[PDB]
Amino acid sequence: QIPASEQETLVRPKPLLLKLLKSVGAQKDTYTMKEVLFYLGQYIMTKRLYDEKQQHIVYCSNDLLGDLFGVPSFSVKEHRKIYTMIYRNLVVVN
Ligand SMILES: CN(C)CCCN(C)[C@H]1CCN(C(=O)c2[nH]c3cc(Cl)ccc3c2-c2c(-c3ccccc3)ncn2Cc2ccc(Cl)cc2CO)C1
Ligand SMILES: [Cl-]
Ligand SMILES: [Cl-]
Ligand SMILES: [Cl-]
Repeated sequence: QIPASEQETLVRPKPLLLKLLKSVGAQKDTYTMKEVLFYLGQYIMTKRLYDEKQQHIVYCSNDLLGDLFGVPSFSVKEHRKIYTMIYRNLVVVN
């Protein structure tokens, strides 16, 4: 869904995305997009934000993730939509 070149893009999360990443063990100040997505997956999984049955549906209206993304819920199958939301929360480095 997302070209490898884009997944490999180097980025610097803005402070609130950063603090969220670090809350699930992230150790750096910059990341590839692939790494950002990896840690956001850890966040969603460990906080159990996904629907019990249709586990690709994420509910975030009672979480800081909803504030960061600007939505109450989303589907994890929509990778471009997710990337678009994440780019509003970081600065591209390279
Ligand atoms: C409850 N289960 C269904 C969870 C299973 C979790 N998976 C083992 C991990 C494997 C790597 N994963 C993630 O990196 C991974 N990272 C994410 C970051 C965001 Cl913002 C949203 C979803 C994911 C996510 C993921 C999920 C997922 C994650 C948690 C709960 C429910 C489902 N299911 C497929 N993926 C893969 C995926 C979805 C969207 C996008 Cl843009 C990028 C990628 C990366 O391929 C999911
Ligand atoms: Cl990815
Ligand atoms: Cl990588
Ligand atoms: Cl998927």
